Amino acid sequence: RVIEPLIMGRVVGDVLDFFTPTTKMNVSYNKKQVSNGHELFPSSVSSKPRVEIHGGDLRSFFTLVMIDPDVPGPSDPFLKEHLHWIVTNIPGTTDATFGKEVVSYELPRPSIGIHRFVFVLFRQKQRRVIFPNIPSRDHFNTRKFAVEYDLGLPVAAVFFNAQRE
Repeated sequence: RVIEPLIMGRVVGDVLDFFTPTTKMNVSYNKKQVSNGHELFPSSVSSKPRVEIHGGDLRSFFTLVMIDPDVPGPSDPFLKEHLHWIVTNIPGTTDATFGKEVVSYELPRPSIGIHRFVFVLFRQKQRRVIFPNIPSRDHFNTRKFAVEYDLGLPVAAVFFNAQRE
C-alpha cells in the first residue's frame, strides 16, 4: 500500500524494482511537500528542493538521485533517463544539504508531453562513502547505477508529474 502510487504511476516497473520502503523521505519546494503522482508546474520546481530523511541509525549514509525517465517524451523515451541531481553520503536523520552534491540540480524543463520527475533514496553499504564520476546526464540508468555503487534496492522514492507550461 505505501508504494502504491509508484506502482500505479509505473515508476516501479519503468525505473525501479519492487522494494519495501523503510526510510521516510520528505521532498519539499518552498515548504510545499511533493505528493506522489501529483502535477506541479516547472516554474515551481526551478530551484532544488529540501529533502529531509527520517529514522534509523545516525551512522547510516544515503544517496539521493533525481531522474526523468520520459525523455524527450514518454511515448518514445529514447534518451532515458535524464539525470537531474545526485547527492551522496547523506547522514541518516538529516537532509540533502548534509551530503556531497556530486551532480548539481538541473531544473525540470520537460520538452514533450508529461514527464515523471523521480527522487530515489538508497542506503549505502556500511562503512562506505561514495563519489560517483558521472560524465553525462543523458541515457542514465538508475538500476545500473545502484548496482555500480552497491546501493541495493531503494529505501524510499517519490515523484511528481510536470509538463511545459
